[PDB]
Amino acid sequence: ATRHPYPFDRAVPTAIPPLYEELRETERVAAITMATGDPGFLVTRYEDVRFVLSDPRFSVRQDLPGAPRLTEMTFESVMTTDPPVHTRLRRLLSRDFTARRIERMRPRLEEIAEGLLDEMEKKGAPADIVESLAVPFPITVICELLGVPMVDVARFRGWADTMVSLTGYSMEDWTAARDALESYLDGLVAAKRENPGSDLLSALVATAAEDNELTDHDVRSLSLILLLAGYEPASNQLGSSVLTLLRFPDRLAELRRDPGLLPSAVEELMRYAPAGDGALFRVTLEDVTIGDTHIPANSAVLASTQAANWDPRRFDDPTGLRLDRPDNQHTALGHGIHFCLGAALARVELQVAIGALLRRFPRLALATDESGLRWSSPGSMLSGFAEIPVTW
Ligand code: HEM
Repeated sequence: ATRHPYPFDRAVPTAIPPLYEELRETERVAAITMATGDPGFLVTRYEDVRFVLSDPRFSVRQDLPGAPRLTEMTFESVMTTDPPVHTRLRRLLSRDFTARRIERMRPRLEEIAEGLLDEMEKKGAPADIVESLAVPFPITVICELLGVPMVDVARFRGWADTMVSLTGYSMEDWTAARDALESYLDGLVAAKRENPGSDLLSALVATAAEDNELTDHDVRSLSLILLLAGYEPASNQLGSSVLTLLRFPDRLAELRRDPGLLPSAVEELMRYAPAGDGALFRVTLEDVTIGDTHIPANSAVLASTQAANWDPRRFDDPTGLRLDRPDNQHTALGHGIHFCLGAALARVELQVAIGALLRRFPRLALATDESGLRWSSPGSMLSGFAEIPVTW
């Protein structure tokens, strides 16, 4: 079997990279060469993707000695570790992120989304869904939640867009963004201790004051990951989901005439449209066998949620769009102990923004032809479209 260059490319910007599907149909565990040159393995089938993401012999750590590297661009993510430390940090954050807790945020989220739609109507059609909605909505939600002041949202956006671009920026430019953001965050931690607010970063800081094993540096790392993860995938997801509905107008119509379909339609939209083309990264802590493939300890094993969510072994007519698809346990939010901390938040965000968008614009339509669309970051873990021009 050949060794394939990773990451993979899209042919047509609206469909996931075809090599994912080719491998999924032909090779249970594929051989790859990552962007650093190091060799890795790749699973694409639904059951294998779940397995790799959940099994305790697979580490999320990217700092294991002698282990192959996905990238050379790294940042310290205290939460991106294995247990028992991971479990402690999870226990630290997870109460604030249940469905019940997030549900309290729904009315505020409605206000934010309604305002952004108001702005859209004020500049008139056509509008770019990305800049008008997909970016400001989750970036505002996550900044308010964590306690970042509105006046620093633009700078944060710059740093964040830089850090999640695993390609297209040099070491120096990338590292500058990383250091700028961390430094900003140490400053914010400071300010939050100095003058507490009703936000989450305050509570974290207060907690750290009383716990000498929970450093300000830890809180900084947590806030960093919460900002990146809280803004980027959601931003990509909201736009691609909107685009997807516009590409399936009968489904769009169905959804506008029955808002009860909104929660399940959001799950399907995450299954159909990935927030990026990067496969999730693991490293083996011991020897593991998957089928005929014997994977030695300290090997890189990548798991494609994109391929898995289109796996016809698990989903009927996977290239189709079913708003109330039964048994829709897609992998877009991960699986196991690292399952997305912001699952409920992402769900509510998507439901609110899409529902509002649809209420406002009963004749919403793509202002362009699909052939005009472009895929923004082919070499990065996360990616959306350059623009999504709409009219109403
Ligand atoms: C407000 C929105 C979000 C927040 C606050 C958030 C936060 C986080 C955090 C902190 C983690 C690390 C969890 C851990 O290691 O224990 C995580 C994991 C993850 N998130 Fe989210 N996230 C958000 C939205 C999204 C969206 C929209 C997607 C995809 C469409 C997504 C996909 C994932 C996946 C796949 C993982 C697992 C990573 C892995 O298994 O290696 N997240 N999220």
